[PDB]
Amino acid sequence: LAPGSSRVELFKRQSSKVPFEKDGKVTERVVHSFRLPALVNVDGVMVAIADARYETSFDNSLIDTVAKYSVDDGETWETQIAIKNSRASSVSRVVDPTVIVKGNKLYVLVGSYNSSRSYWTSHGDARDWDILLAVGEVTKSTAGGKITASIKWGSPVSLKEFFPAEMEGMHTNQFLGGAGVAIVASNGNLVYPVQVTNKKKQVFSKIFYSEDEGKTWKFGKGRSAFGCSEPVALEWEGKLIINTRVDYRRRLVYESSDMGNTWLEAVGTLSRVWGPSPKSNQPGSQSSFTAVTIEGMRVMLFTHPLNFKGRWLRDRLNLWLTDNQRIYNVGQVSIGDENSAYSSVLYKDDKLYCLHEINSNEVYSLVFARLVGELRIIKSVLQSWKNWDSHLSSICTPAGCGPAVTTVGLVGFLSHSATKTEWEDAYRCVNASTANAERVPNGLKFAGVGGGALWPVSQQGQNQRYHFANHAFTLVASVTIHEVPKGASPLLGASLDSSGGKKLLGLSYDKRHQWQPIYGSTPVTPTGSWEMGKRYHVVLTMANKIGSVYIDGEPLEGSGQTVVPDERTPDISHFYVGGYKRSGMPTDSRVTVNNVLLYNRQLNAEEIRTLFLSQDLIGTEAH
Repeated sequence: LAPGSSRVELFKRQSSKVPFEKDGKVTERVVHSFRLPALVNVDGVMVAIADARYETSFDNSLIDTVAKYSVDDGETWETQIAIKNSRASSVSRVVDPTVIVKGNKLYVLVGSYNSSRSYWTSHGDARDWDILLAVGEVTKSTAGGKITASIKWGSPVSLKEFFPAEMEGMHTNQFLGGAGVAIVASNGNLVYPVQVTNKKKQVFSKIFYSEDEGKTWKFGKGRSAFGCSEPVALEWEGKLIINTRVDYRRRLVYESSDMGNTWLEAVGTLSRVWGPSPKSNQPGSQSSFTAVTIEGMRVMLFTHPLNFKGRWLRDRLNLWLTDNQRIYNVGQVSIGDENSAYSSVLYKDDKLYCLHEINSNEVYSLVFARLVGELRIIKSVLQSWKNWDSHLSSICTPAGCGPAVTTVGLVGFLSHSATKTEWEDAYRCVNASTANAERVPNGLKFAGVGGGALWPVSQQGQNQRYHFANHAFTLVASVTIHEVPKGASPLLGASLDSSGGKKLLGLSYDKRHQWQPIYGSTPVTPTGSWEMGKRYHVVLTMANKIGSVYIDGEPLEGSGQTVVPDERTPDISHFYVGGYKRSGMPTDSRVTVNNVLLYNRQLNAEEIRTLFLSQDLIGTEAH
């Protein structure tokens, strides 16, 4: 896998022992399977928490929450049971442990079940359920000139009294934490994104929070859509971002500014980006999702398995990095085609770790991995993002200096760098494939039937980083036409289908030196005037279902038309640039395109004007 990276099997299936306490008697007991990793740092001490499934990996069986902890970066560990189940039957269990760290405290939330042999979402009642919180006090000692840590786990307290029988209509049944690692909000509040059931057995996600160090708890009034389980949240720019599991569908992502009273789906950034399997028709997964600062830049790390094998095997655990704008594939963290569903990612002392499941034949260990390679790659990307943003923002624009070029919401940028078959994204996330292209300064020159560049949108397949363009985007480019065309020919646009035939929004040019702006499926009215050899600034925007086409900073006459019927959400196949990149399409666009920019919002009038005025200053060629 990742060069320089290494792992150990820390929680070793059928091997590792835990202190199994029953009736006042403690015994070192071999554990069949460990799942549900949550990896954290408490004041310098690493803490690994998980399910110890004593006798089988079957979800409804004997389970205690285990913790291992280390003061030496995961080279040695102490082992305890952080929370024990009721001991009521052979299938008594505390489950889906969700962890928050505040100061020296470990807040661990778990469901508690006594005797049921069926999975919790299937319960018609709450007779077998409780919801418990345990607190672990971590203290460190230097006696003897060594660092020794210790964790005192308090007795669990039931938080059931805080569950209302009714929510916004519905009657509630049960709730659990979303597993893995939750957060302290900046305002000090403990926040657990939770999964809840109603008496219809629908499942949904909410915010469960405490303003008093967890002595009392409250629920936000809002909620994800039905079907969202195992929510994971982070705080970004004042808002909670709740990334959810949806079985057999794309991951839905929500933002909330008021502790869960309102939830808005994040359609312009991360919702619908991650598919649970190549066809997005398989069970989903728990995911690690954290906000961190690496080399001075606030970012987000997210893991999810690709699940090529399908059903619940969940092979090929993947790690992603995003600044809420660009989304990059760090790569496969797990090894080969091993099954590896649940993960927890920890960044501690400028070192990156991942605690994760490996599954062979329904027997589960957790490996503890040092992500040396991944971090290195993460730091490279971050540096390219920071550098191109800096480059753009430092340009003195034609007034001293006019307004700065905007990088807010800048997602991709195709400029100088290219190879024979791709035009490279300067932000290193998504490239455009090319045909009949000759490199030129800061761009490409295209010729012949089949020419162009294709920048994939739904074509990205499983993971669709540019899913926001279905809701809002600005695509920008400098174009130069070298030959009058035989008939209308394409320059730039967003295609609803694979050929480029059905267009959401686009710009063509025709034999009579007129432009042909395309608004959805509307009939086309040719307008304006163009000259060969002259370089033009083109801007296409779409927001709130309306598309506009600008040339040289001014809207084409007739722009600002509806491009999306109101019944549906677009499913853009790709953006086409400088032809269709389709042999099947008869057109021959002979043109040069430089400096293509893609934003996840509609730029405003000034921002558009600034870009037109700085055409010749944005190129990457020189830096």
